[PDB]
Amino acid sequence: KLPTNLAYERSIDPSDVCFFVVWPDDRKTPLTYNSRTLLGQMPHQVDFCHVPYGASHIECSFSVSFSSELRQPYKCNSSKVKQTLVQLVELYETKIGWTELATRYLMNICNGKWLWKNTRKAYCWNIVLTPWPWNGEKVGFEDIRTNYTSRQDFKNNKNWSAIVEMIKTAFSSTDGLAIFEVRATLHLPTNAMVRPSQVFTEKSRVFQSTTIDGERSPILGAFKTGAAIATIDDWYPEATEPLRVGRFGVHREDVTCYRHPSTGKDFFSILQQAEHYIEVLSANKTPAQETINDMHFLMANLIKGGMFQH
Amino acid sequence: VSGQPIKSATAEALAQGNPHQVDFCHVPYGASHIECSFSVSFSSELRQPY
Amino acid sequence: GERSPILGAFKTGAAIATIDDWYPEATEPLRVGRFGVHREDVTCYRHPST
Amino acid sequence: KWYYKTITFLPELCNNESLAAKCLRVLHGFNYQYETRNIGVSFPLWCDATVGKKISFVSKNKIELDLLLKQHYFVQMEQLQYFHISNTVLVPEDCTYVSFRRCQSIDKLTAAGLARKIRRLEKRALSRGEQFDPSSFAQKEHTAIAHYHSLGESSKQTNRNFRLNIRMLSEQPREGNSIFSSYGLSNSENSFQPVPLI
RNA sequence: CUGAUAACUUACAGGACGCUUUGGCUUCAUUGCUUUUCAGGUGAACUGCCGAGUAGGUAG
Repeated sequence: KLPTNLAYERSIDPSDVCFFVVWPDDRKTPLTYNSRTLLGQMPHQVDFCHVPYGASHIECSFSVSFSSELRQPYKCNSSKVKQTLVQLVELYETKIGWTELATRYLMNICNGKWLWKNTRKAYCWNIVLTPWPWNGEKVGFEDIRTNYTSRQDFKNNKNWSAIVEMIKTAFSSTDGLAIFEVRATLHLPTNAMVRPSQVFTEKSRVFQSTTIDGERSPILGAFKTGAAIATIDDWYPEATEPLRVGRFGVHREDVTCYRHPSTGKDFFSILQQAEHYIEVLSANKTPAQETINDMHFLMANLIKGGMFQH
Repeated sequence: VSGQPIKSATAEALAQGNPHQVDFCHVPYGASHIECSFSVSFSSELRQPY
Repeated sequence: GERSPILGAFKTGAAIATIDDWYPEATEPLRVGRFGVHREDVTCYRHPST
Repeated sequence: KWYYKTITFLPELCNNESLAAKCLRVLHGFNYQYETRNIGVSFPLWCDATVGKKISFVSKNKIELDLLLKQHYFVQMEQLQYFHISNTVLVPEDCTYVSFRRCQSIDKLTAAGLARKIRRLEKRALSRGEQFDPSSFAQKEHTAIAHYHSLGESSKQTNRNFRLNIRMLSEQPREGNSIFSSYGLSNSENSFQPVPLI
């Protein structure tokens, strides 16, 4: 196994989370931040991004694109593991469909998990996402603190049975596509602390920013907004929290990595047990202990995949 | 290849984030669309060898 | 006086010349080479053996 | 014609900004019992990081200087050996002269500060005539400040935990008698009086 | 306990006169670099007053 050239291409293509301040006059201005550089007597740049006084509310806008680039590998090298992975995908699609991963991927798009810390000390935030292709109105959400909390709250009539399909028909259908235009309205209090994404600084708090209308505005990352909607993994030995769907299941804030090859639950002990997982998905019945939990992770990692070389 | 290594790949040493420096290009906010322009030329240089 | 990304001269010659589906069996058009080389599936079809 | 009693922080592991603040808070606890504003600040070995190891209290008549260093804080902190007091030496006739003025124009640059400024400008826009649009008020862009070594004080009759920040700029050895505030100081609104940096 | 023991090579000096290297010259065919990415301000430096103030000062 691992045939010295096995790369995939990502299915979920998120974009930059552009901030805008809306006024009582109902006009949108780019959010601006200052930079306090210290000038010690005879560079240490520290940024602050607060909501300006008299502002009505904040609007965060980004566009996410679900694609069908998990069926065929990008560069396979050998045509023995190629039909293995393709067979394993279509067998997974046939036996236990994409509904679960689709729900898990759309739940943390439709509750503002991609804001990270802007939900903290927030009165209400309303998400309006425009899907494509669509034939109707904007799929708008109410205050997401009381209303939409559990899985059952999201499963209402006119806003779940129509946008999980088009993601299910994206991952299934060849060159299948679903482009969601997500706009979230944050009702923050007077001079509330907005927390965007910061630059690396290879060697204190310099913000990541881009130019809108000739002035710089904070961005909240491009990869900090894909690593939020892909916080799914809770299928690791016991269970604590949703992790980032990595190879070795690396936790960020806590420095250790659960799902580590000593345990044998990482994406190399499971990828090399492919020939077993085609045999298990043949007939009845697949258990939800060490099969479906592993197949979920396998596919959750094939969506992010690239590049598996050794 | 293809065992498991010595305790240099420990759990604390596989949570150490490695930096990349890559060129990022995106459509700026408030753009109408992107316009791509090139010129191709078909000629008769396959009749006689060079 | 602004640097801009280009997509290349030789890449867009290898785009308008992906027409070769006349190769032993047939699936999709390849880049027209001598030894019918495929990029994704790293093995080349149209090898001097066949 | 000045006296000075230096107190120096001994025990090897301490935050001098955290302790100098308390010394100034004891000096603020002082002189709202007796109506005087005479006692100094005087940081001798002021560095460009961590305002240093000792602090002196320069003043005139000296009958109110000695009383400040027997306030049952300094005595209690001298008993268990953390401080070390010098016994009232006259200033030498050749000295470097510095002004430790509290700027109070750095807490008016911070976002919560300039919002408070704008919100005060809103309240006194009732000098009638239709008022400013608050959208035309930007956090400048690229501010730079030096150097101000901020100390951590707090109010008593409220629960505000302000902080005062002080800079070292030096000038013109003598003018004043003496005036210069309840947080010692070289700022208080009229007297920019040099303190002679024992 | 040395092929042992001992040891002054030194004075003076003009290389100069003259010199054309030149004629000619086609480097040119073909070209896919691509796959994947969290940098992390625990709450925290506030609230006033004077001032026509994105100036400048002030108390706690």
